[PDB]
Amino acid sequence: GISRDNWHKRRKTGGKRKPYHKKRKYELGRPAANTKIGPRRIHTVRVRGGNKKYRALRLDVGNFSWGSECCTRKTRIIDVVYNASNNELVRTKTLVKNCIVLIDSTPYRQWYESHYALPLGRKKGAKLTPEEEEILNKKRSKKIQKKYDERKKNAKISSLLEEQFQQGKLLACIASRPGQCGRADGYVLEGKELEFYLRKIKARKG
Amino acid sequence: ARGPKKHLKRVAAPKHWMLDKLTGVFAPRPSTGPHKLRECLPLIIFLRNRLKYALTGDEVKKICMQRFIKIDGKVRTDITYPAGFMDVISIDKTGENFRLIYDTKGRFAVHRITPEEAKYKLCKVRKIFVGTKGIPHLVTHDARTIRYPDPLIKVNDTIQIDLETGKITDFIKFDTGNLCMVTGGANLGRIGVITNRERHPGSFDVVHVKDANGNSFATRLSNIFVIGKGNKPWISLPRGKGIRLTIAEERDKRLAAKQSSG
Amino acid sequence: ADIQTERAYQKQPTIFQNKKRVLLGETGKEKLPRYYKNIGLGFKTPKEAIEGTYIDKKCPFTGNVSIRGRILSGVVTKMKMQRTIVIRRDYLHYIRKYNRFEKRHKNMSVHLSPCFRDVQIGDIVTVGECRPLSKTVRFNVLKVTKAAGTKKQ
RNA sequence: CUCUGGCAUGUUGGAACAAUGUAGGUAAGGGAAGUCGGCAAGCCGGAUCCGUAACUUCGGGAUAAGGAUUGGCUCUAAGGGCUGGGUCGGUCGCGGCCGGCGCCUAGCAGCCGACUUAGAACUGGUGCGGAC
RNA sequence: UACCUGGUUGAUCCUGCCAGUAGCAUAUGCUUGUCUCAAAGAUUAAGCCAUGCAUGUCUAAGUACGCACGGCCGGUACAGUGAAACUGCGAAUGGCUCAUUAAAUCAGUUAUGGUUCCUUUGGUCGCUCGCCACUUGGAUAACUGUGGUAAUUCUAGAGCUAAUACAUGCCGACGGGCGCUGACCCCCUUCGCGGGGGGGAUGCGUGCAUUUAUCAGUGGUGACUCUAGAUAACCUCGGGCCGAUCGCACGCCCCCCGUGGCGGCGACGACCCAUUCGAACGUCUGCCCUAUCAACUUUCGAUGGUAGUCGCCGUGCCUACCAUGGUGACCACGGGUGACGGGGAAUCAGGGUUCGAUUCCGGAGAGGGAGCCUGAGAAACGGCUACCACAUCCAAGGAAGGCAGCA
RNA sequence: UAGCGUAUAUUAAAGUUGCUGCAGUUAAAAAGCUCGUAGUUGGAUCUUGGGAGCGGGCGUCCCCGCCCUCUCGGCGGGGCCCGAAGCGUUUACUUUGAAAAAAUUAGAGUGUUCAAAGCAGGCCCGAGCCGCCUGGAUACCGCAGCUAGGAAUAAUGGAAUAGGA
RNA sequence: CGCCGGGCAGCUUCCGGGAAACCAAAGUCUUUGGGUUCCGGGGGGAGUAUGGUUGCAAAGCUGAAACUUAAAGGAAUUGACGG
RNA sequence: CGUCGCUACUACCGAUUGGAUGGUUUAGUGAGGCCCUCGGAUCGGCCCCGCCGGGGUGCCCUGGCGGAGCGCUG
Ligand SMILES: [Mg+2]
Ligand SMILES: [Mg+2]
Ligand SMILES: [Mg+2]
Ligand SMILES: [Mg+2]
Ligand SMILES: [Mg+2]
Ligand SMILES: [Mg+2]
Ligand SMILES: [Mg+2]
Ligand SMILES: [Mg+2]
Ligand SMILES: [Mg+2]
Ligand SMILES: [Mg+2]
Ligand SMILES: [Mg+2]
Ligand SMILES: [Mg+2]
Ligand SMILES: [Mg+2]
Ligand SMILES: [Mg+2]
Ligand SMILES: [Mg+2]
Ligand SMILES: [Mg+2]
Ligand SMILES: [Mg+2]
Ligand SMILES: [Mg+2]
Ligand SMILES: [Mg+2]
Ligand SMILES: [Mg+2]
Ligand SMILES: [Mg+2]
Repeated sequence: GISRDNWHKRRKTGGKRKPYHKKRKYELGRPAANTKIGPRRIHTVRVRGGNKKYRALRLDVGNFSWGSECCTRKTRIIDVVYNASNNELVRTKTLVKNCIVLIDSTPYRQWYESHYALPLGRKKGAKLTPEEEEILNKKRSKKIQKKYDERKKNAKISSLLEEQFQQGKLLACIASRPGQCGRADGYVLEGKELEFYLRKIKARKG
Repeated sequence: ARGPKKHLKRVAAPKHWMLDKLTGVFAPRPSTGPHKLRECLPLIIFLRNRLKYALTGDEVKKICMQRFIKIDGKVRTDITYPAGFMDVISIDKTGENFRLIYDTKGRFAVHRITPEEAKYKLCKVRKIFVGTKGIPHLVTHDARTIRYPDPLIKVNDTIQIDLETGKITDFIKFDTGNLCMVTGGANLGRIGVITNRERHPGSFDVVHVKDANGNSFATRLSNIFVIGKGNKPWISLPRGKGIRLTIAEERDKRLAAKQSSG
Repeated sequence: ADIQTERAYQKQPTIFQNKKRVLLGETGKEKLPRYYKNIGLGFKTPKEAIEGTYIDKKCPFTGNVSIRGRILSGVVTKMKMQRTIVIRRDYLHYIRKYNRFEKRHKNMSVHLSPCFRDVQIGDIVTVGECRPLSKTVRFNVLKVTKAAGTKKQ
């Protein structure tokens, strides 16, 4: 099949190398996983040594990490917006190791409300009446209020992050290897990395 | 090849096995075990070519199936079990135990040991680390691993493992002034006191060691096996006390023994 | 110019760029920590890699490569490639029949990190073996020695 | 093919749609077996990217030979021209005279305008130099 | 044993080759009484093969309701030996040959902190709080019975029957603890406030392994982005582990009692770690003849960079975008080889010159290519699939091939 | 001499391929001449001389000791002591050590009945010997790589507009 | 009339060499190594065939093989012969 | 010594778009395998839900016959 060998290549001098044996199994190559965005389908492939590799053919949920907040939640993938390797993979909507994507901010805002007790992603309020009043007030005692106001002074979110929170979609970078681990784990873009990537999307379109 | 080799040619066999070319094409390919096949001694050649208890491969298998040999206190039914270095081969039917120690000429010897001295074994720690739950682990040259070692033991040190318990009785640190035995290379089977250890970063260290006769010889660090404290060994020694004699003196030693016997 | 001249983003994977910079810490572009490691073997990490801003995953000091194996030496021949140079090693091969030597040379491709900024053609370079960085590169520059230079008129 | 301008089909019309002609096409399978002779017809053909032999008077041969591509639609990239770059009432002809009063100098800011080339995605019953 | 001798001339000194001389290594001729070893279809044809064999295997310890025998000792699950068959393991070693192969293989050296590893050995396996458990489900074998085909180790329909096969799934340890969330309450500096601390009702994860992100710095290297901790989570329905397994003797507790709970020796089986056997790709140096091969590689990766894909992993291994690089008279590239490489063999002053198909190590191949299934390990050929070349039987509808294994 | 002849490949002979070690006026042969990059090869010169008992005998023979620095000396304050760090170049060279499979080669032992071989084997038994003593060495293994000594020969450097110690 | 150095040479010599003719180089060579180029390997075929390259051509440079042969040659010696 | 004349042998040139055998390749067709996306010839489970038996007391324990949901599903 596909070959991972080195002896099919021209040598350093540019000369042509004559192979001394036929294709061996251990230097094989398998077709690209080509992960998509959709309902979870995973194919198990038996690999060298009798172990298993997971082909993430189609993925919908992904375990991402805020990083600066130590908040890691299982969100859903909206759609890939960029890929530094090849722009064709973006419009084909293919998930690879280092493609940046848009993810839902619903679990991230939920942790923000239940921990910091400050509004995030809210425009005017009075829109989640069965719960949001309870989580903002909580009628808690003096010690609990004095615990929440300790973290309120440093519960500050950079402008780029909160703006995407109002958008409902956060720019994240994948870190796992779909087709190898069968997952689409990653982290959330922020800081100079987010500012640089944002200029990349702006130059690409708009 | 397409897979692992399970045959061993007679000439390709290790030299210290003392196998001869004429008896057979093959050799007792040692099974996988605690010791490398290049440095082991399979049990078949122990009971046939050394102790003369059995004549061929079938007879030596008969004792194993009668369950009389207890390598390290455990019954081994493998005809080609790799014994290795400093292992108590105990046959309690004859009440005779052997410690498999190299002799002067770098070959495994028939070193009879007393039953009380046969209840323990020295081992060289090959690496130490910490596993799950912060539990320290230690492995030996005999491939046996123990949990909860004494923190004072570092790598390339010696421990006194106890049979039937698998615990530590005592340990010997590796430093200058300790009695060791070379377990590989040209000086294999020699005993001396550590004099110096030259550290070469990125490469193998070299240890200079001086025997009781004053002859000083070097070797690699991995070939160093400390077997005592100061000058007193912790185990019984084979005949010759681990000295090396140049060809001049064992010649006249043989002549003197022939003269005395004649 | 800067260190961002690619479609990806250059950063050191160990170093976390974002440290939750809030009012308690003056947000005046605080210096991000720089990951560096001593490599052993008596080689000193240069101040260029200590106080630099470049990103190079193949750097012996500020990258994910471990120097192990043979330490060789050579003379710089070509510097016309990105972050790699070609060195020439000259030796004598002995011909037993004639009891005489012959000059033979080998061109070796090594990876030159930008921490060695003032390398020039003809200078001595000591290199260290590592994992295969590219098709023909298996060595990293570890030290640079000038050849009767340091002065230019 | 059309506009301005011109014309009434070239010294007759009508009805039919036989043979034989004259002019023009198509033809299964074969492929010059036809014939003095490939006569006649047919094949090829534009442009882009490759690739081109013998021989040679070294200029040529040469569009040698041979091969791939070509539509529509949606974009992307490159290829230019114009002006303006001031640190300030220290004053008065919200603007004009000199100057203590300044560092674009890796060049920007705005406006304007041709065709041409290259790359990519999508797309059609594989059709695209669609006729000429 | 560091050796010469005849031949050009009428004769002589030379140059110079021819011839002689000795060894070994193939053939061949003549001859051959004994005895000990001992090569042996390599050379041309890695050409073609009839036939026969060369890989199968069970202990007390996975599954016996074959009468195919048999103790029955006779009122009982199975005495025992056990053919057949399922399951497991092996069949990837060996053996043969030297066609291919010229920095390729291979030899020494070194690295894998860049990987996988059946099995052996040693760790680990109540660490996890979560009306079958005194044992759960549906089949398939062999077996009886209907046959079809000219034929093959071809086999269908029908009916049972098993498991360490194939699945499911508890109890138990298990009392709780930890870290979050904290209903509230209490001791409080007490005062008209804060308060310095406790217990905690209610919900959330608790272990190992995997995939990310973050914090600090128990052990170890020469050097970790090492190991080990800490937090937030994920944990893939062709989906990880947390024993629904089998023999050997049989003994202990009897208060609750009198029918249950305990127990030793193993054997098999396991996610993970280490060890062993290794394997794979790398580092440095090293190869015959040829210039009537001087410039090659780069459109189809050539040389590097960035980011990915795949792989067991490191790398243009492949892809996208970039830079124009890389190797050569210190012989690149190309061609030839009647080249497998080496350990070695012959000749023997010294130096060298030839030979190494051949029993040891490494490599490659199984008529030529190619692609795969299973398995830890194969691009396997005494495994499969397709084409090419030969070639077997046919009732012409089909089927079956691989002796460079021993004869 | 139970072996000998022949053919052919190869080795010595062949100092007739010549590095050791050949030739080039006339035998075969130095380019018609010069320049010239690769290649090869390159003048002299930098520590010598003097010392202390051990000493090839101050026994004026000379084993020969030769009459680098700084850090805890691991036997925050003992002289009874000797380890952590670098070389006041880089190499080549030479010596030592480590690691270098076996077989084969040389070579130790061994009456195989001698030998080629092989790795065995020898001693007593008065018969209870209700078994003792051994061997299965060693050398060599190029070149490349590793380690520690020496610094003669050879190459390469330092301070010259002083951006010198 | 001398001396020095660089030249073209000459005479002589048992320096030494060489097969000798002869050579102060053709010496310092089995007592064999100052540095470094080119180049020969019995005689013919043959400086031919073929390939490449140069040239307007004539030709130049590079350059084999099959086959054939026991000598071909060098220097000296004696004789014989000479228009 | 050379031409010419005769006989053998060995290479060379040579029309023949000479022929044959290997090797590497541009272009075109292309078996088979592998992967991916569909595909669903069939084989089962639940929903049973037409009946009857019913049971702690038509409020069924369910043991069966059996329409079948003509759905959810492997
Ligand atoms: Mg008309
Ligand atoms: Mg008209
Ligand atoms: Mg037609
Ligand atoms: Mg037609
Ligand atoms: Mg005709
Ligand atoms: Mg006709
Ligand atoms: Mg015509
Ligand atoms: Mg033409
Ligand atoms: Mg198009
Ligand atoms: Mg061959
Ligand atoms: Mg061989
Ligand atoms: Mg094979
Ligand atoms: Mg298996
Ligand atoms: Mg095959
Ligand atoms: Mg010879
Ligand atoms: Mg000669
Ligand atoms: Mg001449
Ligand atoms: Mg020159
Ligand atoms: Mg000199
Ligand atoms: Mg010279
Ligand atoms: Mg000649």
